[PDB]
Amino acid sequence: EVQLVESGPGLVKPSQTLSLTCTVSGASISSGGYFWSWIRQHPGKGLEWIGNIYYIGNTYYNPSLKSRLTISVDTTQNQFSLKLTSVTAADTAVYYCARVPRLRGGNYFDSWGQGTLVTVSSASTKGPSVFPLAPSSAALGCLVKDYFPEPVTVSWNSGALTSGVHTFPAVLQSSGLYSLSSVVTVPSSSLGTQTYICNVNHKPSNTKVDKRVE
Amino acid sequence: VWKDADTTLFCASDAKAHETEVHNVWATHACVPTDPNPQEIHLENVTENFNMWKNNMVEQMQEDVISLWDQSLQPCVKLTKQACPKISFDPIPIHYCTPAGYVILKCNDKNFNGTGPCKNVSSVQCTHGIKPVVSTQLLLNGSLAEEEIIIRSENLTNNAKTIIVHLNKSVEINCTRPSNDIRKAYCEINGTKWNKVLKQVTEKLKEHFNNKTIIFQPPSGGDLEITMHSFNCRGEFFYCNTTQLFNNTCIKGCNGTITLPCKIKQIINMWQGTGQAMYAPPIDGKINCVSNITGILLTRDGGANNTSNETFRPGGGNIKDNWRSELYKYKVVQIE
Amino acid sequence: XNLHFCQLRCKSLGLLGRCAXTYCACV
Amino acid sequence: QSVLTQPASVSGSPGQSITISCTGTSSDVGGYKYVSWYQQHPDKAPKLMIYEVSNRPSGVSNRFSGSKSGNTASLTISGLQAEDEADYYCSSYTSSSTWVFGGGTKLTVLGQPKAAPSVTLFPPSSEELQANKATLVCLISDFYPGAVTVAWKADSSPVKAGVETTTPSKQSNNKYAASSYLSLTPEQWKSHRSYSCQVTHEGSTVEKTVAP
Ligand SMILES: *[C@@H]1O[C@H](CO)[C@@H](O)[C@H](O)[C@H]1NC(C)=O
Ligand SMILES: *[C@@H]1O[C@H](CO)[C@@H](O)[C@H](O)[C@H]1NC(C)=O
Ligand SMILES: *[C@@H]1O[C@H](CO)[C@@H](O)[C@H](O)[C@H]1NC(C)=O
Ligand SMILES: *[C@@H]1O[C@H](CO)[C@@H](O)[C@H](O)[C@H]1NC(C)=O
Ligand SMILES: *[C@@H]1O[C@H](CO)[C@@H](O)[C@H](O)[C@H]1NC(C)=O
Ligand SMILES: *[C@@H]1O[C@H](CO)[C@@H](O)[C@H](O)[C@H]1NC(C)=O
Ligand SMILES: *[C@@H]1O[C@H](CO)[C@@H](O)[C@H](O)[C@H]1NC(C)=O
Ligand SMILES: *[C@@H]1O[C@H](CO)[C@@H](O)[C@H](O)[C@H]1NC(C)=O
Ligand SMILES: *[C@@H]1O[C@H](CO)[C@@H](O)[C@H](O)[C@H]1NC(C)=O
Repeated sequence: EVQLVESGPGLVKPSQTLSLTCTVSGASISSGGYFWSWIRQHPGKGLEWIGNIYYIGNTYYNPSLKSRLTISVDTTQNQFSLKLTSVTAADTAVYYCARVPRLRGGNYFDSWGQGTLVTVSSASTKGPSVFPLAPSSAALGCLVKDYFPEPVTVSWNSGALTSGVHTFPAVLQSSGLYSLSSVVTVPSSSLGTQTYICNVNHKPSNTKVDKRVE
Repeated sequence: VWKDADTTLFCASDAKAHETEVHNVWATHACVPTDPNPQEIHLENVTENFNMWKNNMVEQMQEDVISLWDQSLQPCVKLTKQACPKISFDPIPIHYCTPAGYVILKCNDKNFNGTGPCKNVSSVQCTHGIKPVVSTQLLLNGSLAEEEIIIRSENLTNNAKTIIVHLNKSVEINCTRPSNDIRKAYCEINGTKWNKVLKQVTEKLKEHFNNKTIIFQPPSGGDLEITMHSFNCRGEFFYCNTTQLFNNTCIKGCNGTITLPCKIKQIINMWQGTGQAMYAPPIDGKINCVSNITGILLTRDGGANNTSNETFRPGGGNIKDNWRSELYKYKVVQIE
Repeated sequence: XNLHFCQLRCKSLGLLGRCAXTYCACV
Repeated sequence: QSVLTQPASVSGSPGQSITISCTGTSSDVGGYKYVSWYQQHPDKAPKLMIYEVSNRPSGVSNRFSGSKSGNTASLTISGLQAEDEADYYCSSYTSSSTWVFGGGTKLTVLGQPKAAPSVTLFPPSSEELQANKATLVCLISDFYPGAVTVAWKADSSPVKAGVETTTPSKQSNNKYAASSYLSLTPEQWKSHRSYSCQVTHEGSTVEKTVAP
């Protein structure tokens, strides 16, 4: 029981408003006994608490943010969300979801979400164009070219080849947009009889496309 | 659909964000806002076995009320100077409250001594608002038997076991330390009110012991804490001589109002653990509190023998009994 | 609670000792 | 709303013991018994490990313990192992009425191998070319430690740019990883006889060459 999932846009323009939503699987009330928190991590750096909310209307915020911040409890309550006005590149961060809780004491962030990256600039979303890269003199893979923002996700053969599979860290070119590659190690015998396809996905521009390799 | 179980509950309070009262401040962390619309649910035809004397909710209220004190109440002099400031201190009501997967069952049996089967069983998700009043001998502003009076005991025949009586009519105590000896202070109780109740007991006590005369007595001996009705006002510890309360005589000819002596002490025995603690002394200002005696604690001598009568005297000191005096009717039960 | 002290303490009067919480009681 | 102070880094060795400190104020750690400890691991979500100064969630080793004296709390790990190499964060409640995490300490478990990199290089894809572009792709992986220095070559023949290059990126299995893409025009690829990718790390240099 009790997971959390951060749903929302991954890009926002400066001076704009940023908004995400979390979704439960537990019961925002109730159950208990428990507050619901928003928490963020600018990449390469640490954790910053953003805010708390109780199933009633109670909200507890970061003094740093109080001028551009609200939290809410939605659809039958169930699910809660973040609204964060007028932003900059310093508001870029991976936004996690967390539950507290406070039984009789312990005030301690658990049930952590997996977080969603939200990038901040005025640049435009841009789906990648994928090419099949094949090997000789081994392991093969799939190149993900010219995309923005991050992140792209490569799956391999609709899920059933976790196997030997490295999906490398991406590079933001000197230009505005990214490019990354993913590779898979296989035996030299196998090839001739296998058909591997990579599954590239980019939600900031619902780009789903698969591409065969030899 | 359920079985008895124990789990870490949670508390709730109407505590306010910025008052400096020690109870409000504790509960602002520790507890959660109170439910605007708490909902009781009378259950089909369910008959349940409660047992106020083996209830893990008691052990939990205990833990809290302790942390609440040794934390809010800072002595002077170290432990095991420390600077002892004067802090606001009135207890607010704390609701205890089941988390996910468990619920609370409540016995609505009006005349019920937290033991045995119940029948009229309800389902709250949060007990009522219980004020954590730490005291001895007398139980202060708190629940009150809806119908007749109730004698609680884990086993009446084992004179060893504290007896909790649940009054069906409240009675005020007016305790004052006037604004100038400062350590000297007193309590007032409307006499004619109080005695009818004591009479009203005895009878309800006599019922439980075969129509044989019921005699009161001062406490045999022990710490000043139990020998005398101890309690806290605005942070100040009171020690009241209750010899006048159990005044067998004033009951044929007699008179009106009662008055107890009572002294404030600054070197007291902790109720929280074995030891002693020093607090700063009072302030030339007036100090008053006014409590409803919602009930009292007795012991019995056993002794007899039997002559033809039972002797009863003040008790207490085991503060868990205070939490029981309210929690008797609830019990935690799991579902998952 | 220290019972044995409590027992000794009440024995002074010829009462027995019992722990009443973290306090000492006599009968 | 403090910032709560942890030492930027620490270090130990297998079987060893080590503690990270967390210092705050009389209002956070002071304060209340609500100090929490989190393990990160790049690139996953935080993991609670100690709550209320010294308690553990079911499913967390006995090696992790929490302490606190005055306005400083500390996390002790014992029987140190590789799977501990991570970021560890401190948090505490705060009088009125907020939480505040600490900086973060990087745990570095010492005494390991010295893995050499593992280069593999892909040429421009038959299909990319047919969209007049190219892109050579060099992939450095499973080395220790970061960093590497990578230099491309045509025939002789220092070339750039090109010539993008990731920074040491640590993986789950403690070993690091980089990547370098040589963007270029299709014609330029047909120009030379072979392009290559020279990876360099401590003593070793490694080459992977490709031809049309
Ligand atoms: C159960 O007890 C409650 C509270 O005392 C009362 O309102 C109700 O009438 C009772 N129900 C039954 C069926 O006796
Ligand atoms: C308490 O009440 C129950 C009835 O539910 C009865 O079984 C029990 O004997 C009573 N005990 C005392 C001490 O009055
Ligand atoms: C019990 O309640 C009344 C009303 O809130 C309060 O004034 C009184 O001081 C309380 N008594 C004690 C001993 O806490
Ligand atoms: C309390 O109970 C007694 C008998 O036990 C009864 O005489 C009295 O009237 C009851 N209620 C009151 C006084 O409110
Ligand atoms: C209650 O106490 C009496 C006297 O000490 C003893 O005989 C008995 O063990 C107890 N009764 C029950 C039912 O436990
Ligand atoms: C209690 O008695 C005192 C006088 O001794 C006086 O303040 C008042 O009449 C009583 N106070 C209350 C609150 O009843
Ligand atoms: C005390 O209460 C009794 C009972 O009603 C009443 O007759 C009397 O007026 C009261 N006395 C005082 C001094 O308040
Ligand atoms: C209380 O005072 C009375 C005077 O009536 C005295 O007999 C009794 O021993 C005193 N007890 C204590 C504990 O002060
Ligand atoms: C108790 O009652 C008697 C009546 O015999 C009277 O002296 C006085 O009012 C009371 N004394 C005490 C100490 O309670």
